Formats: sequence, structure tokens, C-alpha cells
Amino acid sequence: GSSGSSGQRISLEIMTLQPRCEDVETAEGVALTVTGVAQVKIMTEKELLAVACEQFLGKNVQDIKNVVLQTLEGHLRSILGTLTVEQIYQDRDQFAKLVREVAAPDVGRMGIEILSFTIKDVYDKVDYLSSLGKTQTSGPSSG
Repeated sequence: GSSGSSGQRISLEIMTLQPRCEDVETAEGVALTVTGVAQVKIMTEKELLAVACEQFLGKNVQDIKNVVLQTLEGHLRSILGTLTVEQIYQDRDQFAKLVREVAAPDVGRMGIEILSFTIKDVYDKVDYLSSLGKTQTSGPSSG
């Protein structure tokens, strides 16, 4: 599946990058699939934005979105590794907050600022959890 969009100029407009990762064994050791969804945009410098401008000048829109997307993406995995399969689902809103909180002060190196970070869908390709199907059960007790 190839892409095709007319445009021979940088697109300052806000860029929508979805930091998704597959086959990322959680803290315990369970590979999960997180789509993730975050928005980003180019930053301006009243002085000189040659740090991001020259870094995007000449390249192709796709390239840019990739570079930026990578920064966030990578982080996700790192934050997903230290986080188990529970902590994640339990408080997803937080998980994303970390990926953005850790990448926020990072993208500032290239010249990009993050707007927001959220989670789209988190499923397990190995269908491990599903198979287990967590359900309320009953059990006997002595006293």
C-alpha cells in the first residue's frame, strides 16, 4: 500500500503522529499491542529555528512525521516495558501521560513540542489475556 499526496513544501500545520508499538513484552514478560494516539506541531523561534527548519528543509513530509513519531514511539516502548500488563490497563490515562512527559523534554532538542497524548486501543496479539478471560469465580473456605 503506497501513498501519494501532492505538496512540495513543508507542512507547519499540526502533525498527527500515532505512537504505536507491537511485540513489546511488559514488565513481567507479556507482549502487548498498544496503538496510542498523540498530536504534535512545529515550534517557532523569534531568534532562529534553523535547528528544526534546516533539519526539515529538503526532506519529505513523510520523513519529518517519521522522525518526530519515532521520538514519541520509542519512549512508549520504554514506558511500556517498565509497566506491567495490569498497571497499564488499570490507569491508561497515566501511562500516556508518562510517554508524553518523558518525550516532552526530549523533543525540545530537535525543536518540536507535544500538544497532547492519549491511548487509542491496547490489545494483545498473542491473545494471552483474552484466553485467560478474567471473570468472577467462587471458591470454598474453611473459616
